[PDB]
Amino acid sequence: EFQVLFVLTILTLISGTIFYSTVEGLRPIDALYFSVVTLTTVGDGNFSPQTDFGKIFTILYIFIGIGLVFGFIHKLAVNVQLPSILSNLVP
Amino acid sequence: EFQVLFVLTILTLISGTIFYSTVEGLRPIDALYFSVVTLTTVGDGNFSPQTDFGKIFTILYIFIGIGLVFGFIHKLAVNVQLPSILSNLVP
Amino acid sequence: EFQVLFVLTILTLISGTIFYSTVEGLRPIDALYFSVVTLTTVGDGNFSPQTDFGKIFTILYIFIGIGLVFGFIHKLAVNVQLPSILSNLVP
Amino acid sequence: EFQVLFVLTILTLISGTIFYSTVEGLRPIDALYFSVVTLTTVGDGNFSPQTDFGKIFTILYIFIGIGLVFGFIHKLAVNVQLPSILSNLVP
Ligand SMILES: [Cs+]
Ligand code: NA
Ligand code: NA
Repeated sequence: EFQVLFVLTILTLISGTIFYSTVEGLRPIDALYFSVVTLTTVGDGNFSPQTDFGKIFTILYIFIGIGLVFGFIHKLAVNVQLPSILSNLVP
Repeated sequence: EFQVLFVLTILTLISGTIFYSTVEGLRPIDALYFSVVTLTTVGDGNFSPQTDFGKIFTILYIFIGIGLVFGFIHKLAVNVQLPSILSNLVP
Repeated sequence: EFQVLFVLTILTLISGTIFYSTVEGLRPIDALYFSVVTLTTVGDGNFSPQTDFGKIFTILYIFIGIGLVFGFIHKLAVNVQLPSILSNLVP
Repeated sequence: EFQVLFVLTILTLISGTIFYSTVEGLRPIDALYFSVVTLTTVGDGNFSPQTDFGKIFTILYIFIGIGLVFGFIHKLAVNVQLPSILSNLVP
């Protein structure tokens, strides 16, 4: 579960990284950064896609990727750190 | 369900597209982009409504549209891609 | 319920409107706009508090107001438009 | 519970404050502000990490911290202000 969501999240971010570095000309790390802050809804106050292709892709990317990214964040917190921390809480 | 949420989301985005292209003077694609990033809470780091009418509309738009947009994203992920991916997971 | 959340949301936004117009010097409508996009997490790509008092207030404001604002958005969609739309869906 | 989430949220914000003031050179209050708006997804329309180290840290920081911060906001609203307000509601 967490493993599949992990993999699925990675592929989604790879796709965004490739798209923005190619169509929007960002350095790969910047493309990955943009993909991450966009899908987590944090957003970026400096960059917004400048091409129409980039704007359309971003719209579709958000709708398809937000669900997956938060499910991963959900399981990551509830199934990977909840107990880990909740562990020591046990005297 | 997913079909109705799909339609309802489309109409909401059409309304935003028309509003921002008219009152804020954005190109239609930019108006649609702004509507999408606003309702998904991603936001835009470049554009903010410049007119008071645009600011008031945006406030109301957010309150009325956030719920619908996320419900759609919710069902879209839980009822359209959960199984699709979860399908192959079956050996 | 929806009425109390409505009132509670209004008071929270009034407080933000007064704070930002006074300490950050925004026009009241801009102060209200900032308060709304901050508590809904949409954010603004143009304005960020410039004073330390404004930064500290914003931090506390977010933590205390996000919960209330989304609960309101939650009930507003689930208890005010779900049926309204779901109504006609009935042949 | 609320006490542990409170503590856990504080440590996460302290880590971000130290990181951004050091690597990105922000004043401590600005580093704390950035950490808060990033983890709550509000975002900042002015600042984005300028170094690759800052971009990578921010990506990891978001994934690990969003879950905790919202759980805290969740319990804070549902277990600390729900009754407090809901209290007087009792005639
Ligand atoms: Cs945002
Ligand atoms: Na958000
Ligand atoms: Na934002």
